[PDB]
Amino acid sequence: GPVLTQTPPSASEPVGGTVTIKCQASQAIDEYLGWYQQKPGQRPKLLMYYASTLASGVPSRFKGSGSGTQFTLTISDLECADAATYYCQNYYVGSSTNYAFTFGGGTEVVVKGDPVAPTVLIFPPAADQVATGTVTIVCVANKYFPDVTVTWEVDGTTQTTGIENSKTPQNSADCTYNLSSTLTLTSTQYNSHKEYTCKVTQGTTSVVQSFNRGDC
Amino acid sequence: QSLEESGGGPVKPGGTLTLTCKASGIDFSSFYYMCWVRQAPGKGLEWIACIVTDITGESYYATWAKGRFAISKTSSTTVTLQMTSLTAADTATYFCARGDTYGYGDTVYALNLWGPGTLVTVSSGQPKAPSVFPLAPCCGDTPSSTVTLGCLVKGYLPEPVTVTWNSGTLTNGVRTFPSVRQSSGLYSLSSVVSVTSSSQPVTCNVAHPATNTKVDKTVAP
Amino acid sequence: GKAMYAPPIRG
Repeated sequence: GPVLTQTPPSASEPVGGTVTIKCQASQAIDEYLGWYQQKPGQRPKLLMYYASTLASGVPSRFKGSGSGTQFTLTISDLECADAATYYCQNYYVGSSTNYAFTFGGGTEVVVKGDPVAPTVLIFPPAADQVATGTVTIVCVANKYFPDVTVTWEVDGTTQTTGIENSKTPQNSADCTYNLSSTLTLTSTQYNSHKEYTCKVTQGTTSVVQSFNRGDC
Repeated sequence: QSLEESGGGPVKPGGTLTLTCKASGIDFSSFYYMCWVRQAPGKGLEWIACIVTDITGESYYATWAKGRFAISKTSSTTVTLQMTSLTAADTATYFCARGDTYGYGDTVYALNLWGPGTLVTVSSGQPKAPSVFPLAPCCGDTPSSTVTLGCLVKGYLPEPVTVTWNSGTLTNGVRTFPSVRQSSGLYSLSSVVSVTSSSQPVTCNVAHPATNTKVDKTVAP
Repeated sequence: GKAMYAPPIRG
């Protein structure tokens, strides 16, 4: 070591709540320990160093603690802006051969905001797709929380292949997601069917958008 | 003070890249650690190497890295990471970062400064430029006050693609999704934008640096 | 003109 391990791998708490992330060093490191925030698609951000010193700019509801082999990052009064992955790190140079810079494995914090049902859009394939031999159908679910399930139906028949799902990170203001779901078929497959359907289910709510090939 | 990485992109297995970190708006009265940290897609931060900015140029390596990576100060504002004998396992976003040295014990002894990162893909797969298809509601629909238009970026290799609307001019109501990967290995992503019906046609600008292409697709209801 | 090392680990 020192090898850093983090628990839990994931935490989920409501806005205004508290999250405690644990960092274990496989051997004593005094307080030579930093914490970082990283949101999907962005660079890491220093929150805390020397275990408990707040980096400039960072809100006081972030509290660092610990020593030797155990450390915690405790986030009070959770905001949607706190949705991210958090990493602890060694930061120590004692000599030319005595040093540590490795990170822990990370903890994802999901922040549970107010429930918002999705609206759903479906986009039939642009005219110049079919000639390529394959067609991709885009379905989009807007501004929702909590998570949804997507289902593609072709003439009533549920699809299980050719589907890729992509979700945007929680909105920093209201915790909501956006979802992009695509359905890819060969052109011959696409022209043999009429009704194309995307169903987005959120708990006991479903929102369905369809289109008929021939009308588009 | 800020940091910017360059020199990333596609490279074949067994090959070499040299990444460069350029520092802007810095001073030289204190000494710093300049480090490289990488992150494979969907994975954690992984420390590679650091070097001190004093005359000694003392450097520190992760054990997995010391044999194939070399870190250097090439000027007062530039540090390089030379990466060799590369494999798929080295595919990652490579970050440049800086932190204070110990000093009196009163410094910021952690990585407080980070670059945006540069993406290295180690693959035998030839770079491939994406096709861009417009996204617009079914023309059989009754139009309404506002409309969401879009661009489907299909079949590129490797990552990344970036997307702006009207050359950066239009950002309100834009949502650009993370890429997905088709079973063939190619990537795709979507960008949609919400606009009013009487609004001019919108243009998505799709950049794929690995093939030196930019595609402008103009979309309308 | 050198950077300072941090002290040894207390423990």
